[PDB]
Amino acid sequence: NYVVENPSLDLEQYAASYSGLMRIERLQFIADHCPTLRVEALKMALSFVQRTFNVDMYEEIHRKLSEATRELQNAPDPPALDTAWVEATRKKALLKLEKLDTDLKNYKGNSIKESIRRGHDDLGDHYLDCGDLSNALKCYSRARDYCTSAKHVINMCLNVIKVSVYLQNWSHVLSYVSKAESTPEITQAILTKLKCAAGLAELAARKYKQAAKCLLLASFDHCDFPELLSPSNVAIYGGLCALATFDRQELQRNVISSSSFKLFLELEPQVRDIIFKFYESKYASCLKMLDEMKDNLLLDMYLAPHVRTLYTQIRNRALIQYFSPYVSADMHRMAAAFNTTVAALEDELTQLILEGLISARVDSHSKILYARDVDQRSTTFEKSLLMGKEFQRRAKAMMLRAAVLRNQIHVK
Amino acid sequence: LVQCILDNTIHGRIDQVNQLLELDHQKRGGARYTALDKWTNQLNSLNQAVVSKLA
Amino acid sequence: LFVKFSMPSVPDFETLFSQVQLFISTCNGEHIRYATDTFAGLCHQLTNALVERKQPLRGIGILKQAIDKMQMNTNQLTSIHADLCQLCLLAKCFKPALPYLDVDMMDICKENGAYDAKHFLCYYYYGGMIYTGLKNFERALYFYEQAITTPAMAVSHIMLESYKKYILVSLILLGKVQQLPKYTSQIVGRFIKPLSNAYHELAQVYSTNNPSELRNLVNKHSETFTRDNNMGLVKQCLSSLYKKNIQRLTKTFLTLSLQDMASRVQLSGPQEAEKYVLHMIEDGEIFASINQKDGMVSFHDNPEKYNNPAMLHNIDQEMLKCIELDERLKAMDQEITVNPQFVQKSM
Amino acid sequence: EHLIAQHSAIKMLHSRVKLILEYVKASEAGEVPFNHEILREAYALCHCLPVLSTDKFKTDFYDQCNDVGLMAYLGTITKTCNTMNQFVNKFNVLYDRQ
Repeated sequence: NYVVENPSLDLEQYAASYSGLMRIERLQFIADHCPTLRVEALKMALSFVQRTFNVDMYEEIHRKLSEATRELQNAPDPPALDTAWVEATRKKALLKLEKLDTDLKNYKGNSIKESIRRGHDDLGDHYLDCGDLSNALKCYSRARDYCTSAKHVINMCLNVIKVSVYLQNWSHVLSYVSKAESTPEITQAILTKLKCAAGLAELAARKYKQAAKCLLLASFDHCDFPELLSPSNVAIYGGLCALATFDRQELQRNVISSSSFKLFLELEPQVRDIIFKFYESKYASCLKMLDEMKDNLLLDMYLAPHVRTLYTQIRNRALIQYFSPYVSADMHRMAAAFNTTVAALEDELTQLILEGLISARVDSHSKILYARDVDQRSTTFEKSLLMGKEFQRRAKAMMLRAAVLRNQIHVK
Repeated sequence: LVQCILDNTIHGRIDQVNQLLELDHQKRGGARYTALDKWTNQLNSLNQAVVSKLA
Repeated sequence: LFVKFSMPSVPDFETLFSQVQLFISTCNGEHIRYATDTFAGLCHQLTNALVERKQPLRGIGILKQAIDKMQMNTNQLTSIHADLCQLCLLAKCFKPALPYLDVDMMDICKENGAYDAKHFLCYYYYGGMIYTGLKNFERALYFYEQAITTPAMAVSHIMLESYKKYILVSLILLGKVQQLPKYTSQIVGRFIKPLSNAYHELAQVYSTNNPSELRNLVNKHSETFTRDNNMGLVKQCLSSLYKKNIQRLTKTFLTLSLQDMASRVQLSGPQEAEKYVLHMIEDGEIFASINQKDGMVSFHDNPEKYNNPAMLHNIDQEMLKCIELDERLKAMDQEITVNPQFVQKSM
Repeated sequence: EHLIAQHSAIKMLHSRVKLILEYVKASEAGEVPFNHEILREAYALCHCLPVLSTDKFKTDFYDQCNDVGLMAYLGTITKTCNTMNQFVNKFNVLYDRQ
């Protein structure tokens, strides 16, 4: 699976780039999946978790930090939660929350749709601050009723998208992205935020071809988008998905035409080199860097399971693209076109031929990969004869069926 | 040569073992037998499915 | 004579058999086709006596004459065929059957209403076993498939064993269980899949493509497949898996060494791989060559360019077959046009 | 009318051949002993009667024959499956319901 042992993560930048519950979940993911660095990740997590009235997840994080500190007290041979925080946090949280509940119930008795919608959004934000997922949803799911303006609908969609990411109800995200896009007549770049929401939601839904297409349409003018995904990861997410799905012509057109992914490639020069090396047929340098970035994003919140399939697809596509211009390519040179061994490439090539889309034959005598260019006519005639034989067999079958049905032959 | 082939500008292939650039001749006049075979297989599977469903 | 066979007063069978032979030799059954029920029962009792005394060699010839006399055309299937194939299977004499089994016979005689579908079910099961014994896996699978698709309101052992043999032949020939058709059958399909789990389990491991794991499963379920009257089919399934792996290597390799071929297919040594390739080339399954000097085996494509008169002659033979099939279809369409209900609806 | 067209073309060719043969037979007995150009050219022209071929021409002829035969087989399959469809449509009517 994942949970590997990799050094060199920059905790300060990754924590500061995100903000909110999005930051909290990522810090929890980093700590749980990266040992030998979990303590500082947990120490930084609990330092930020106590801010903005966390109740249930604080107990889980504090318990994990207490276990982590206890582990450090036995290897080179547990912090107090300061329960006064509970007394302080609960009394403060309740008082303002009831006062906010106080004010909104006045507006329910005053009957103003926008005021009711705005108050419930504040209640939803407060519940999210208080650490109440479903409670925030119901406030948002009853503020959706009292909408009056298109911007109010846009704000309603954004709030539901934000919550459903935490709830992992990505179906609700995609539905509200479609509602927020298709309805209002397809400087304020609002569609860019919606496209970013769809791209990450699709990627979390094990979708790659649409996620890359949506991510490539995201303009860099959005800049600060920390509640869902940092721009640095967006560029990484877009580049990996484009590499696995977009072909060479598809890659070149979309990257250049977007003119925002060029900026995204500037933030992440590593993935930019990958596509350029992918284009110029230097898959040896392309894949060695790929493993270097692998360990880094192997501890990414919504990438770790998906990227393993993405990287496997990248290796398959690179091999297909490499051998495509060659009718007879030496397997030694193809093996030398990566750090892989001769035997390992032969097994990988054999697997690719079994799956398909390489159309090649392996001459293991001299270890030379000869491309298969079978004439269309021979295969056409063979499969036409097979089709005729199958048609004759099915004709005999239906002939027998008609005979037995006309003669009323059946077991009583 | 690799870049030109990957750009579909060269209708040919490369033999790196012998340092050779084998270009397809395109004199076969094909690409019609492929369509005929696709039509044959698709419509014969169609007929088989129709017969199976109707019987 | 039928009355005699229906009574337990059957005398010296030697004189009785001679009288039957004399009757068949001098037979003028211009009207035996009316009393088909009596003759069908006579064959069944004769076959049952042959099985009881375990002398099914002579019954093949007599039953061959019986089918010829009563049937109208060569495309008619009767109940005597089921007993005829049973005698061939018990006597292990498949020579006479193949001439009479290679004829595809779509006219089931009702035997004046006495034709039970058990005879239809038994004929296809026994016929499939005869084809299985003669290594005709394609026709055996076809016969088993036809037996499976018989509509039946009840579950029978003969049907169950026909389904089990269908899986075994499908694994040998196609390497996988062929999906049952959609013109289908009745609760036969519903119950048997819950019934033959082990044969489906064998297919599942066969799909995993691991002879070592497949052999381990065979040993685990050795007694389960022993209720088959045949264990060789499982060994034939293993050999087919070995052959299928070799065939898959041809589609992926142009030249492969014996040592690497043995390692991939998990063989004991290069000599076994050379023998396996040599046997498959003899059977006409592989187009390859072996280089003993370098220990390499060079695979090749199909050398058939379809530019020879042989392919044209085969196409013309298929032309004749399809034309005859279409003529039979038109004759059936005319016969259906003759019926009263269609004319009543049209008028 | 198809075969009759080729039949008439072959009749025209045979008439030309019989005229040439009659001229040769007459020259054998009378006429001009040697018509020069005519006779030499007719000799060279029979030299083209066995147009004669090589492996490539026979291969291409068999290739075209096999292609048209496969197309004919496909057409026969289409006609047969249409007949089967009509038969199945009637068979779903006479006895079967639904």
